[PDB]
Amino acid sequence: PYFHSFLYMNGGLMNSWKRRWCVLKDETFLWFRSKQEALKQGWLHNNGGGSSTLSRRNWKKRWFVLRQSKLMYFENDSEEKLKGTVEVRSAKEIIDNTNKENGIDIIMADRTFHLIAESPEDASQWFSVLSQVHSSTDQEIREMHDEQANPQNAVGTLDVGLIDSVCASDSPDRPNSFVIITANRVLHCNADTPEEMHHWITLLQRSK
Repeated sequence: PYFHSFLYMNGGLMNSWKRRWCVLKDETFLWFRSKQEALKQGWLHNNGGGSSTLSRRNWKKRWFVLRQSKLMYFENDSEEKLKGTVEVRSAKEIIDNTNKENGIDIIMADRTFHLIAESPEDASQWFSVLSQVHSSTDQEIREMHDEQANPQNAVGTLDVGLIDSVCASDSPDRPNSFVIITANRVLHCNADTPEEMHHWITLLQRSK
């Protein structure tokens, strides 16, 4: 990426500030609820625990993070509440079902974990990384690259080309706060340090 860091953003319709992990790359500014540091991360509908009794209607959407041989998932993309953990290399096999349901199966001991995505490409990516870690030594795993930040996981995105103005918000309570202004949108940001801010000001003024 060009640059990345955490940033505190907005006050939408209730003056609510949230810590967001932000990244600029290929002229797109994007912000997440947490740092994207994993081989793959994303939302997937799944039968919790690998229950064969659960009905597909009751399959909850969770936030999956695959880090080494451990495919874990959370309640939110904030990764605040760990909901479960599957050790991929202990699976019997992984099955590519992207053509029937945009899904992947992880066949475990007595049960199978169904992972359903919303697109064939997303299902293909998951199957690919899962299939690879499953048949890979510790060394060959520690050698694997973290996926690049996915635009589909971002809370919101912004083409720098649409930026009309990037200015420092001279606010008393937020000395490192700055405003990003577009034709149909305005968003406030805050940095931990003044240099982090000035750096963002510099980087974001490059297009339009």
